[PDB]
Parts: sequence; structure tokens; C-alpha cells
Amino acid sequence: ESTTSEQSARMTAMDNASKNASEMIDKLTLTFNRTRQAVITKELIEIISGAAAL
Amino acid sequence: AATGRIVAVIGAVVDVQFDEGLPPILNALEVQGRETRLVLEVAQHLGESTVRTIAMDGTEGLVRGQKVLDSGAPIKIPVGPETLGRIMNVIGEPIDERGPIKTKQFAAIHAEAPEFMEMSVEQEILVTGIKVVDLLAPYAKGGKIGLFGGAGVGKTVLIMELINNVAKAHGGYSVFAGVGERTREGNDLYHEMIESGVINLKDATSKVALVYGQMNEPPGARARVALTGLTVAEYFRDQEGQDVLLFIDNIFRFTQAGSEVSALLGRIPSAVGYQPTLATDMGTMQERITTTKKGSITSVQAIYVPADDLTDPAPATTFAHLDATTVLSRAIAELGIYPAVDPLDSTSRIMDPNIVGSEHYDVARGVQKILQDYKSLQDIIAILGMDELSEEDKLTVSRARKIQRFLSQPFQVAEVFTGHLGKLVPLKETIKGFQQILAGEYDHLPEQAFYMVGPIEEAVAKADKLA
Amino acid sequence: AATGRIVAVIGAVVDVQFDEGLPPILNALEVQGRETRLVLEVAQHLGESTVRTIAMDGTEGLVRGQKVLDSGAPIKIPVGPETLGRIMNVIGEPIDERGPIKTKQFAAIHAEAPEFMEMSVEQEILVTGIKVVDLLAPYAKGGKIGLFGGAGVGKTVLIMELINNVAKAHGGYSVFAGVGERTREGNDLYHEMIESGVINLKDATSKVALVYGQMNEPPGARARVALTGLTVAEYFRDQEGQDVLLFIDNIFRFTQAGSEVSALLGRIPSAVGYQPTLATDMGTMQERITTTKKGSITSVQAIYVPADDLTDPAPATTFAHLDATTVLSRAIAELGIYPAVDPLDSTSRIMDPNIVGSEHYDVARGVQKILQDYKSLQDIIAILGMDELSEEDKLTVSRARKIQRFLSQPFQVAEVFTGHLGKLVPLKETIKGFQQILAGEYDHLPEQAFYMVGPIEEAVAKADKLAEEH
Amino acid sequence: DTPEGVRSGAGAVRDAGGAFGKKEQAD
Amino acid sequence: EETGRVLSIGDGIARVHGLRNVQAEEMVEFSSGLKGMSLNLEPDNVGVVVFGNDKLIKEGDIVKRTGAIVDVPVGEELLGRVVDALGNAIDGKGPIGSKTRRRVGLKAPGIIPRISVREPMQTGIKAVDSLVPIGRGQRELIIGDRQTGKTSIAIDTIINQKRFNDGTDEKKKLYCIYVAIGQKRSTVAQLVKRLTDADAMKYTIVVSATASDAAPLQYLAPYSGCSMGEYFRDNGKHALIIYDDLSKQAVAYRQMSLLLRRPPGREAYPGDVFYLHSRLLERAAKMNDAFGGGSLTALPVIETQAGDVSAYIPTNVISITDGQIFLETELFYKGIRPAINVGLSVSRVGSAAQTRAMKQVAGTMKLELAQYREVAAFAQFGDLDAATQQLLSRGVRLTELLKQGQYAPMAIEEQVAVIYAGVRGYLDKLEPSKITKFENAFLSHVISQHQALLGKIRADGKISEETDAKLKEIVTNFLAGFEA
Amino acid sequence: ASDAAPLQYLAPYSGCSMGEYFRDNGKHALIIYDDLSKQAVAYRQMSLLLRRPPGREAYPGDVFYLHSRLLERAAKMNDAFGGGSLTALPVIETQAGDVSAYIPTNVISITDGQIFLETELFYKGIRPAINVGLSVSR
Amino acid sequence: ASDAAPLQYLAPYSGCSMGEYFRDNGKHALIIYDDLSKQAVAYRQMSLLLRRPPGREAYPGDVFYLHSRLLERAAKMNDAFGGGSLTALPVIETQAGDVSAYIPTNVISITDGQIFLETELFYKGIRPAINVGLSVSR
Ligand SMILES: Nc1ncnc2c1ncn2[C@@H]1O[C@H](COP(=O)(O)OP(=O)(O)OP(=O)(O)O)[C@@H](O)[C@H]1O
Ligand SMILES: Nc1ncnc2c1ncn2[C@@H]1O[C@H](COP(=O)(O)OP(=O)(O)O)[C@@H](O)[C@H]1O
Ligand SMILES: Nc1ncnc2c1ncn2[C@@H]1O[C@H](COP(=O)(O)OP(=O)(O)O)[C@@H](O)[C@H]1O
Ligand SMILES: [Mg+2]
Ligand SMILES: [Mg+2]
Ligand SMILES: [Mg+2]
Repeated sequence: ESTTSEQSARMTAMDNASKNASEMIDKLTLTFNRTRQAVITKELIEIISGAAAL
Repeated sequence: AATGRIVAVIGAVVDVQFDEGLPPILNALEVQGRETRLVLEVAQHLGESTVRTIAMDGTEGLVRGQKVLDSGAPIKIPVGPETLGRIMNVIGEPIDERGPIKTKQFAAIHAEAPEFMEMSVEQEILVTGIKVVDLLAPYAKGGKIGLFGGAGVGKTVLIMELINNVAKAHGGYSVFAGVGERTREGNDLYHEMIESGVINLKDATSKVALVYGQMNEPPGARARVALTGLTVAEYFRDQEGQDVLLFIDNIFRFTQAGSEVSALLGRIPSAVGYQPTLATDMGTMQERITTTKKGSITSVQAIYVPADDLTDPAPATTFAHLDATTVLSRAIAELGIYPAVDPLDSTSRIMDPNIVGSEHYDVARGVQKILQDYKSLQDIIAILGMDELSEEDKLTVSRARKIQRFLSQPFQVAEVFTGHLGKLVPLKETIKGFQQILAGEYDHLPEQAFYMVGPIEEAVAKADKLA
Repeated sequence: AATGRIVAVIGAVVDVQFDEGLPPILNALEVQGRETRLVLEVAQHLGESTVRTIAMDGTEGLVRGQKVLDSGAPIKIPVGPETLGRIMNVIGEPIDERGPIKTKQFAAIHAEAPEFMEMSVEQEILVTGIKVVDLLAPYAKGGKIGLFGGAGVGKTVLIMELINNVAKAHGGYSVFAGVGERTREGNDLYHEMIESGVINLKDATSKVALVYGQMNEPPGARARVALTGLTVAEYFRDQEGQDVLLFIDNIFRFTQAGSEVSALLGRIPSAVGYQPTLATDMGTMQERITTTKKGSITSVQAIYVPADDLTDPAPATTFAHLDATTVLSRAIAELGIYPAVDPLDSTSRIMDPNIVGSEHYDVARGVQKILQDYKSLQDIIAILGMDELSEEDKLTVSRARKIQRFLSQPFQVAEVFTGHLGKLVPLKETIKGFQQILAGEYDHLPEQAFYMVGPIEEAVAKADKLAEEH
Repeated sequence: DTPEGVRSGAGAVRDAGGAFGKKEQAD
Repeated sequence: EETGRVLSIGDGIARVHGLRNVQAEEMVEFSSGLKGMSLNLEPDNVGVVVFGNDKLIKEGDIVKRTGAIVDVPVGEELLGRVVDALGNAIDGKGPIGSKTRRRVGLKAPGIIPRISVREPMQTGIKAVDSLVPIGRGQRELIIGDRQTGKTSIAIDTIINQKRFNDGTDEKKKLYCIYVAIGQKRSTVAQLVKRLTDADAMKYTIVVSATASDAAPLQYLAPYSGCSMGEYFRDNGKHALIIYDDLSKQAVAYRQMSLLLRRPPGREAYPGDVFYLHSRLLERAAKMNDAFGGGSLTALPVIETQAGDVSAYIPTNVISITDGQIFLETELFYKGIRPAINVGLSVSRVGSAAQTRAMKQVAGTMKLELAQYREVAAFAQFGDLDAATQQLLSRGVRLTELLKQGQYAPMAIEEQVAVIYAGVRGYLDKLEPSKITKFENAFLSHVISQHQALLGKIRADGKISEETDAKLKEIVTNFLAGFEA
Repeated sequence: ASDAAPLQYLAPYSGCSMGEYFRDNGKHALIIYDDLSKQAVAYRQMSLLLRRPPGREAYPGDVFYLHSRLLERAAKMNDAFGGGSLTALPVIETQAGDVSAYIPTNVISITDGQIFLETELFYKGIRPAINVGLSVSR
Repeated sequence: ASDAAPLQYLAPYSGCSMGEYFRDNGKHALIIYDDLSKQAVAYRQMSLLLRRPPGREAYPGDVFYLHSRLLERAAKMNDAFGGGSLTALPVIETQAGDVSAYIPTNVISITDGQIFLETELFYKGIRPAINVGLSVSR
């Protein structure tokens, strides 16, 4: 009885951990996209500012 | 004094060429021929007998060639006791339709900062009745206080709470400077103060002066209204020798206005896009807002952080000019904890065991420690589950959550929002309650019982109520 | 000679107008009237017979209209056997306070690169004695070695250890080019070589020449000290048919100095912020530092990795110019393994079973593979637990940890830091020890026994000491 | 799948330096 | 006096027309009395940065050459005086009686004039003086976030210098210089108040360039202070300088350069920010005996937003400095105060720049703390008393030992005593939350009763076997009698 | 969208002034600036083509004023001024629920409330997809 | 590297033109543009020093055109045109597997498939390090 309960609980817990990881990676991917676009924009702005100052 | 013809009009930057006698920088140039006074502030001596100026009102209708007359002095505002109870604009004109402000003396908007030998070193604790502030980040009397927060996080609610809890009892005068905020907020505050009696429209018992530079104003005006409120506060600090409470709203707007005009002032943009003189102009403004040996000014300045980002140059630079810093966080507001003060980010300079007291210091540090440990365990919780933690760790998590809930406090200005009556908690009760929570006396109580309560007695009463 | 006048002094970029014939680019201009010697190297022919010049020293005191002469040649440095044991500046001035450097031959810092038909195709092996380098990323005699690393990771200590192990043994002369480094380290190296005997202040048997431009120097000076040092090395390669060892510290400073002056020179910034002429200038410098058919130059160059980002343009470009690369990882240094060579990032062109031998290649690849598998296993560990892995997984983890510990080798130059005596491991012993650990013959020994040891004989001996002290 | 998507590698847990990496290190 | 006419005066930048004999980097005097520095010598105009408010300056003003490259009044008459970037006293105690002026932009000592770091630069902080020792002539970076305690570390070192300054030998005497860059006047005043209540002002020169002060002044302040320290360094005396907020100097350079129309680069910081910080820190050196044997120690402070030490200016300054003291907010709010991340904090030993007595306990303390850090990072306890629980208990004991209060520098012998008490295992039985009480009580007991022991430790510089036996007796006896 | 960027820039102000008639004349009006985000994009285009230094997200620094001056005109005038109203319902389109972006936070800092609509609820069939937790009205 | 930037810029075109001879005369040819990224760097250096307006990563806007007018010359001509072929094997060095960078994106878009190599596989025993999943052939 204990072994079956333990295995079922382990399966459920690992599934829940996977779900939590999925939510976290979704949020982190959104953050990553925003940051990447920001980096590209920032380097563009720096280069433009350098060009205009000349 | 001297008449100059407008040569160029770009946005709020007006290029005026004076035939003779170039007005000195930071002088007030008055445009002739406009229905309402449009004052231009000399910003740069471009050369060829031409001065570039920043407008303090709309530039619509200006024509190339229109005459501008120098005033010979920087923008001056009515200053004195008569200002109390009156609403003023950037240039000092009364905007309360109550009549002209008949002050005996007029002071200049721009002035030098108090010198090093005039600074004061006294530090006392200004109890605000707010648990988070009074315990973790006590506010100093006569010190510069900053409320950092993003969009819709509780900055103006908190500053209203500070006005209600402190300004009403304050024996001295006060000045509320509205820079770049919604006008309806000003109208509410004006009528609210009238009802409370702080602004009396019958006799000169008013204790608060209002200067407003709301977001409807052009960028040039929003970059100087804070200086106007600072000047009217300075008069009370020095000439009258009376303690003042300078409440300013969104000082960030002062910097933002500078960025908008910096582009038109012909300056190479700095990082992000702000003006290259951000640190210098911000310091020039902030350094004047300081307690001196003549008088004390307790400055409560709300500082908006763009995109809830504190690494932005504007909020980042403001940190150095504040004794006590309160950082509201959107995530804390998302969880429901109001006020959204970040327990581990807000700091203060009077949080010294020889100043605030050993007991208070120990309690605050312990609360911060347990919350920090909970933050350190957040990742393990979020993935594995609280089950995969030590029973000791579960105790830290359980206690920390109770502390986070107890940090929340119903606010008097938030009664009309939440429906719960505000609870002004004395400092001693906050310290004792957090002692009790840290020790474990109220571990049996549910964590929900600690949410939106006053003293810990209300928490236990709510816990019993949750039957 | 066509005496010019200063028309502008902005930063280190000084513009001179020549009424008479304009000096060609890269020629050295001497400012007249200054108490010391200020050399301006022509960078651009702006026009109207005006040359934009980068100063090789401080620009303070310059006044518009000051007369500037033209040397007529690119910056010429005293070069020859008499530079050995002497410290010289970018403009080839003795800075050791030992009198003038009396060399009968003068050479310009700027010169063309060796031709394609002059390139040598041989690939030998240089046994430094470091277990990580010799096994995983063997250095080659004459090849261009690169010590990639961040700040405080071990670049300077490693290069000094390489000087101690190789340069001292090597009969041929050596040149050290301190490009944009701490002045304290320069003095430390100078004094250390004096007592070590590499530099003899009394006799004339010194075997290492020193060219130093520290970070105290202006940006212009820090961009040509490498050229001066490599010019000295080239003299020790072409004029004298000898093998030379060029040790340069923080070549990155060569690229960085250009970034500090490109904006004033008038160039639109390139990505991140480096000068648009990054790769071209870096190649112009690096191609000169090669082993021609006339002579060999084994060059060890330390490369600072800005913010530990190898993708940064400055370290990224230098990767193509180096035969053998050794990347120092901060994470390994945090673990304590010194040297902090990254076993799975360091590469060498001579890592070829035809060249290093089948056994050497097999052992090295096995070490790298087992460390990769350990990296894979760590992710499993974080969730499952160490007491949940299979016995094969536990065995792999144990062996990988033992190998990682055995990679660490105490250095003689690091005796002051670690406290352990320095050790030098022969290549055969390194291969044998790592092969034994891979086989598992020393699985019974604790991991601690393999940390900060020399050969596996020291490794097993240490274990016995711990048991005696158990 | 599509190469553009961020791809993880072996050792990322420890390379992050977060709580899970520290747990693996100590364990 | 070859003079010029101000064509344009804007935001502190004056494009003066004339001054055909003006030197680059030379101070010039305006009609109003404001002084400026010529930086951008152009073919037709001279870009001058005013050292003050530019409102007084107007187009058509006459700018007169001072005739000298910008220099600062230098000497020992500035000790105890709060001065500005130009050496003008702002303490209101009277004119400074300096007879010597030294250029703010002098070159650093070369390879030869320097010798290996030998003397220990005690800070009074247990963690600094034990795990990241700083020697005289070594540039150590106090890097960290906002409100982390970098200024606290610097001021604590300043106060610690008193016990040597009030002595007799001039070798140990270390005059201090605090350069405040960007800090508000109230903060600077509070620092001065702390120094003058601990009687440390007598040996300190507080150069102040507050936010109100102009960007050129803030940019010049570090070089001014460095020259003032160079006075002591080149006369055989030993000096210490703290460039508080060198990052604020970087923003001042950015403003000055951009307003001078110099093109921007990374984060708009001018490309020569690396040189800006390099030429300043390189001056700090330990002179050899022939050059007087003096030393100048530099402790620059850098604020890192969100703890990103990979940012541009932090990396630039990190590369320059010999070692870095990392202050982390998480440690501060976890109770480790000072919040020195001893794992990541690194400091070159300064070629044995730590006293032998300190070394003896510090080596074992460092090894034990490293092992404790490696093993106790889980908080998920399962069961190995002999191996782990023994180690982690000792680690907790040593961490509590390292914890120290503010404005209370400890003498090196007292640090040796407490670190001895903790490292010998004598405090392993002591309660982890009572370790601090034991530290305070034991410190007091030693200082009062066994002051001779402290004197012997200090005089010898090394804990011999006999002194070790005495320490054994003292610690055992007090530990037994610690809890009544 | 086919219309020029200057036209898209002026459109909100043109609409507001028309409602200002009702507000000033003792009448109540409702102005809906749908897609103010696109007005921000048009203003960014105008500024960048005017070589104005871009800020965060390439938006010009005066983008906050662009929306503030428009939204502030919406007000409930008192009895002495006719007692009119100009209730305003601006619309801002977030990307992947980025309510912390420049234009979203700017408009939130101006408006007296927000009604947050969620794509999760919209796909889950809860229409209208009003997030009551985040929706607030001053 | 010692060769001036224009030479590095023209090298791929010269090699392709040399290859076209075989393709245009009924002979099959293969060209390997090793480090096409370095050619883009040389073109960027030329363009920026020529003051041509910059773009993302300072690469001139026409860098996509620079690479396209080179890789498209690779073709399999029909029987009427000789039936020759000019196979192209460009090489692009990604930085930390950044296949979304400017030059990688351009070259990936132009090419008819890629052969992705991963350093992880190279040190995992998989030599060659061809990642079968990412590698594709149109
Ligand atoms: N040893 C210490 N133990 C406990 N608290 C300390 C200690 N040292 C300093 N503090 C407290 O930490 C806080 C910040 O210290 P400090 O003023 O040195 O920070 P900072 O990083 O220099 O600040 P800023 O960003 O204002 O320059 C203050 O409240 C101070 O009292
Ligand atoms: N202490 C509080 N209790 C309840 N609700 C609050 C509290 N503080 C803020 N809020 C809610 O969050 C919003 C914060 O916005 P507000 O403070 O008015 O402007 P801002 O925070 O943008 O300066 C408020 O409108 C209010 O609805
Ligand atoms: N065996 C070792 N190899 C390298 N560094 C070591 C070793 N032992 C200790 N260290 C520490 O690592 C540091 C490496 O720094 P260093 O090489 O001088 O600067 P960088 O890493 O920037 O070249 C040394 O200062 C030293 O304190
Ligand atoms: Mg608000
Ligand atoms: Mg080094
Ligand atoms: Mg500080």
C-alpha cells in the first residue's frame, strides 16, 4: 500500500513541478524577448548618437 | 530693460536675439503682445547677440519678430505668509481665483544651495503610524524622504496618508508642490484641505501653500514648478524660521520635463535619452531642499520609476539625495499587500541602534532576515513544492508570510476604496507585535488573520473571528 | 623639416598643420618646446595640409601654434642585443634609469606583415609542465598561444608561470610587452627576473627585454607598446636567426585603446562601442607576430575577456589569430582549481592523434567526455539527489571530480598565494596519471588526494598522509 | 525544432548560480 | 594677460574666442571671478569648463589666462580641513596655509620608483583584515549596491587609523583623505561629524564635490585629492584616500564631454573613462626607499545597480584595482553586516601585507569558511554529524565572529584574539546566537585584565607558542566563566 | 493605418476638441481614443523622422506629454462652468500582457483607472474578460 | 587579416566569379566561403568609414544584399545553359549559439538549409558535432 501511494504521489508531484516550470519558463521567455529587443534598441540608439555627434 | 525679437520657435525653446544688453542666463524674459503672460527663461547665450530661452507656457501664436522685454531678474514669485492657503502656478500667478497674492516680499525661483557650514546633523524619528515605514524604514525629521514606485502602485495614496497623519498635526507650515500629476488630484486635495480646515478661505489660519505644475502644463513649466514650491518653502525655512513639510508629487516629472527640452536645447543625448545634465540639475534642485541651521524642511518627494525599473537614470540618481527611501513594488501590490512597500529594499539613515533604539533595531533586522530567507527559498518552493523543505524551513516560511501580511495596514485615505477603516498604529505597538510574531507566540493563528489589520490585537481578534 | 604648428588639442588627438610637405601617415612628429619628448603619430590626412595625430604621451601644456617637427620615419626604437635586460617605453626610451640604450640598429614600430610564402607549416609541441595545458590543449613551439580570461582569473599568474617554466629554460631571448597593465606588476616582474637571473644588471647575459606601457600611459601610448615589443621580437627573429618568446599581457588593451580615440579620430562607433577598424588593426598587429621560415616566435598573449563575455568583439576576433587557446573560467577558480583552465573550452591545433600521439589524444578526449557527462549529470543531481543516481552515474561523477581535482597544479609563482610548493609534471606522467584515473585504478583514493598535487605519485602519497592523520 | 528558440545545455542548472545550483553543489 | 571673448556660454561650457597663448588643461579666470579649465582647444575657439555656476558668465566676458595648468594647494596644512575641488576651504575655519601647489594631472610613479607592498594597511574590520587583507600601496575596490555599507567600511578604516596616528612612530601613521564625489552636503556633513566626534578629523583632508558643485568640480575632485595624498607619498609619509562614488565622477565626465560636443560611446560615457579612472588609481603606489619609502593607498567606491558587476564602469574599475571587496544586499538583509562576500571578495595578499599573528589564525579561518560555504548551501537537512554538522557549526561560529558593528574599529591584536577564540574550536560549543555576546564580553575581558597579552601580541607581531599557551588559558577560563 | 502619421497624431486631439464643445456648453460627452498605442507609434515616427533623440523603446521623451495633454482635457467641470463632462476611454494594446511597458505605464499614470482584459479569460470563454483583481476605478 | 578591408570584401565575389566559369561551361564546381561573417565585418568597416548610415550592430543596411548577390550566384543551370553547377558552402560563426543575430539571420534566410554544429556534441564524443535536429536541407 505504501509503495503504490509513494509512486502515485511522486508521479503527481513531478507533474506539478513540470507545470510550475512551464509557467516559469513562459514568464522568463516573455522577459527574454523584451530584454533582447531592448538591447538591440539600446545599441542602435548608441550608434545613432555617435554618428550624429560627428 | 532690453527688447529682443523672436528668431526661432521650436517647441518650448524660443530663440530670441537682443539688439543690445543680452539678458544674463536664467533671466525672465516677458513676451510682449500675448493675451496671457508668457515668460521665457534664458537658458544659453548662443552668440551673435542671441539668447536661447525656455518657455513657461504655450508657444502657440508666437511669430518670428515678436518683441520680448527683459525683466532684469530671474522668475520671481510672491513669497510670505500670504501664500498660505493660495494656489500658485510656475510663474507665481494665483490660480485659485481668490485674488492677487499681496506678499510684501518677492523671491527668485533660482537660488544657491545651502552651504556646507549651514547644514544640520540632527536626526530624529518621525513616527508616521505606518507599520512598514515606522519599523523597517523609519522616517527622519527634517530629512529628505522619497517614495519610489511605478505606475499605480500607491505613491500618491501613501503621500496622502503622510499628509493626513503628519501634516495635520504639524505645528509649522507646509507646502505641497504638484509636478506633472493629474489635475483632478489637485482639485480633490484642495477641496479636501478646505473641508479639513488646513486651507481656510475666511481667515488667515491656513497652514499649507499649494504650487501646481500639473501634466497639462508645457514641458518648460513642469521643469520649474518644483523650484517654485521649493522657494516658497525656503522662505518659511529661513526668513520665518518655521519648520515646514515640503510634499512634492512625482519629482521624476521634473527630470522628464528636462529631457523633453534638452533635445530642443541642442545637447547630445545621454544614456536612455535623458539630458546630459541630469545629475547636476537634479542635485541643484535637491540640494536646496535641505534642513539648515535656520530651519528644517521635512521633504516627502514621490519619485516615479519608469517601467517599474529602478536602474533607470532618473530614479537611480534620486537615491543619493534621500535619507529615507521607500520603494513600493507592483508585485507586492499584486499579492494584495497594501501599502506595497518592499521590505528588503526600503532603507533609512536613522535605522541605527544608537538612534532608533536597540530593541527596534533588532526587531527590524530580524524581520528583514526572515523575509530574506523566505526569498532565498522561493525558487525551491516554486519548483519542488513546500513539501520538500525542512520543518525548520517551513517555520521560517510560515512566520515570514505572517510578517508580510502584518506589514499591510488599512489606510485612512483608502477607506473609500477597501471599505476597511484605517488603523494608525503607534510605533511601540508595531515593534511589540513584530517581536511577538518573530518569537512564535502567534504561530497558531492563521496567516490570513494578519492581513489588513492594525495592531496585533486586531490580528488575534480576526483570527478568533475566523471560526 | 616642414615644421608644423598645432591647430587643435582635444584629448589625445592633436591636429597639426604643415605649411610645407605633409608628413605621410604613420610617421612620427616631434613637438618642439616640451621639457620631455612628446611624439605625435600621424593618423589621418584631414585636409588643407592638416594631419590628425595621436599623442604618445600627455597632451597637457600644449598651446595652439606650437612648432612640431617631422622625423620622416615611423616611430623608431633602439633594437638589438643591447635591449636585453633594459626597460623601454613605446617611443623606445630607457625607463630603467640605467642610461641610454646604445644599439647600433634602429627599427620602426610599423612594418609590413610576413608573406604567405614565408609561413612555416611545422607543428611541434612545447611541454610547459602544466597538466591541463599539456594534456588538453598542448602548446606548440612557434605557435601563437592565447591566455583568454576575465579579471582576477589567473592570466597574469599563468603567464608568469609560463615565463618561469619555459622562458628560463629556453636558450633564445624573450620579450615582455606590458600593454595596459598594472605598473605594480611591471615592477614585480622586473625585480623577480633580476633575482631569478634572467635579467643581469651587472653582466651582459640578460635573456629578456622589457617594453612597458602601463594603464597610467595615455590611450595613444597603450595602442603602440605592443607594436614596439613585437618589433623587438622581429629583430630577434629576422636579423638574428634565433627563437624568440614574446610575452604580451592584456593584448585587449591594444584594441581598447583604439576605442578610446576612434571617436575623436572621427569614426562612427561600431557594435557594442569598439572602433570600426577593430579586426583590421588587430590583424595588422597579429600577422606580424608569426614564425616565419627565417625564425620562430612562440608568442603567449594574455587576453582580458570583458565581463567574462567571450562573445565580446575584442576576444572574439583574437580567437582566429591564435593556434592554441586556453580559456580561464571564473567558476572553476571559484571551485578552487588553479590554474582555472576550462577543460571543455580550451583548444589547440596540434590536438591531433597524428601529432600528439594516439594515447595522448585518446586520454584527452576521454577526460573531456567524462567531464561533459558530469556536467550532464549535475542537472539530474539537482532534482533527484545524489543518493538517487545509479551506480554508473555515481562512478562517473566520482571519476570526473577526481580528474577535475587532478587538473589543479600548484605553481612556483603561486607558492606565495597557495602556500604549496610548485610542481612541474612531465607530459608522460600527465598522460599516465589521467589514463589511470580514467581506468579507475585510483577510485579507492579520496578526491582530496588529487587536489593541488603534481604527479599521481604525489596524489597517492597524499592520500596515505591523510590516512595517517585520520 | 526551430533553431531560433533559446536552447538549454548541460550544466545550466549549476551555471545559473541559483538555489537549485547551490543545492546540487552542496549535495 | 592674453585674453579672450566668450562667444557662447551654455550649461557651463564657454567657447571663448581668443586666448591664443592658452595652454591645454590650463586654468583660466573669467571676468566674474569664476575659474575654468581649457579642454577643447579648437582652431578658432577654446572650450572652457567653468568651475561653478555659469549664470554670472555672459557673452562678451573677458577670460584671462592664469598661466598655470590646474593645480591644487598641497601640503600638511590641509589636515583637518574640509576643502573643495580647487583646495578652497569650506569648513569656515580660515584660509589654508598651503605653501606648495601640485598639478592635479601629474603622471604616476614609474616602474623603478615603486617597491613591493610591505606595510599592512589595517582597516579595523575583522573580515577585511582577516580574509581580504589590504596593504599600503594597494588599490582595493569597495564595490557594492546602494545602501550596502561601502562608506561605512571606508569611514571605519578612517577611524581605525587613529590608534596609529596618535602614537609615536611615523611609519605607522597614516594620514587619510576622503574625496566625496556627488554625495549631498548633508551626507558629507554627517561624515565630518562622525570623524570629529571620533577625533579622526585631525589627520584627514575631506575634499568635497557635492551634487550642487559643478560637473567640472566633481570631475576634478578625485585628482585633487590624489595629488594631496601624493604630497605625503612623495615625502616619505603614508597616506590613504577613499574616492567615494568614482561612478559619480564618471557621470560628471560624461556631462562635461558631451557638453563639450565630444562624441559619446558606450552608455554615453566618453571613450576615455577607462583612462579617467586609470590615471587616478595608478598614482597609488608604495615608493621605494630611495624615493622616500612613502605610500598612497586608494579605496575607490563604486555603486553597482542591481548588483551587476558586469556593467561598463564597474568592470573598468575592477580591472584597474588590485582587489575588490564585494558588498551584497542579500548578505546585509540576511544579517551578515558588514556584507562582505568573502567567497567572491578577493585581495592580493600584498606580498605578506598581513601581520604574522593574524595570518596564523586567518589561514585556518579562511579554509574552514570555504569548506563551510561549499557544504552549507542547501537548507534541506535530511545526517552527517562528524563530517558536515561539525563543519557547518564551525562555519556559523566563524561567520558570527566576522559580524561587526559600525564605527567600532578593532585593533589587530583584538581581532587576532577573537579569531583565535573562534578558530581553535573553543566557541564551537557556544550557542550560535550567543557568539556575538561572547565576542563582546571576551573583547572587554581581554582588554581589561589581560591587556599585557594584547601588548605582547602587538609588539612581537607574531603569536609564539608561549603566547598561544597564555591565550589558551585566557579563552578556556573565560569560556568556562562566560555563563554565570 | 493608410492615413498619414501626422493625421493619426492629430486625430485624438481633434476628437477631444469636438467633445470639449459639449463639456464647456453644459453637456456630457464620451470620447473613446481607441488604439492610443498607434498614436504613440505615429508620434514616434514623426519624432524619429524629425531626428529627435529616441528614448526607451525608441519612443521620444515627450510621448508622456503627448497623451497627458490629451487625457487631461477630460474633466467634470463645476456648476459655475456649466457642469459638463468629457468622460474618456482610451485604449492601449499590451503585448504578451506587458502592462509594465512604456506606453502602458504612461497611460496608466494618467488615467483614473484601468479595465484590464485578459487573453486567457477571452480564450476560456469568460467574455467580457475583465480581470476584476487588477481592474480599478478611482 | 593583414589584407585591407576591401580585399576581404571582394574575396568571396572573386571566388564565386572564378567558380562561375565551370558552371557556365558545363563543369560542376563547389565554393566554400569560410568566415562569410568576416566579410560582413570588412564591409561594415568600409561602410562606416565611408559614413554610410549605420543600422543594427552597425552593419550597413545593404549587408543582406551583399550576401544575397553572392549566394544566389550558386545555381544548377539547365541543359541548354551547359548543365553546370556552382555549389556553395558558406560558413557563419554564431556567438554562443546566437542564430538570431543580424548576419546569422541573413545568411540562414538566404541559404537552402544549414548544418548546425554544437560544441556540446563535439566534447560529448559526437565528432562530427552535427546536430541532426537543427540541421536541415531544403
Ligand atoms: N556594520 C554595520 N552593521 C549594521 N548596519 C550597518 C553597518 N554599517 C553600516 N550599516 C548601516 O547600513 C546602512 C547603509 O550604510 P552606508 O551609509 O554605509 O551605505 P552606502 O552604500 O555607502 O550608501 P549610499 O548608497 O547612500 O552611498 C545605514 O543604515 C548604516 O547605519
Ligand atoms: N494602501 C492602499 N490600500 C488600498 N489600495 C491602494 C493602496 N495604495 C494604493 N492602492 C490602489 O492602488 C492604486 C495606486 O495608484 P495611486 O497611488 O492613486 O497613484 P500612483 O500609485 O500611480 O502614484 C490606487 O489607485 C489604489 O486604488
Ligand atoms: N595557482 C594560481 N593561479 C592563478 N591565480 C591564483 C592561484 N592561486 C591563487 N590565485 C589568485 O588568483 C588571482 C589571479 O589574478 P591575476 O592573474 O593576478 O589577475 P588576472 O586574473 O586578471 O590576470 C591571483 O591574484 C591570486 O590571488
Ligand atoms: Mg499617483
Ligand atoms: Mg593580472
Ligand atoms: Mg556611500
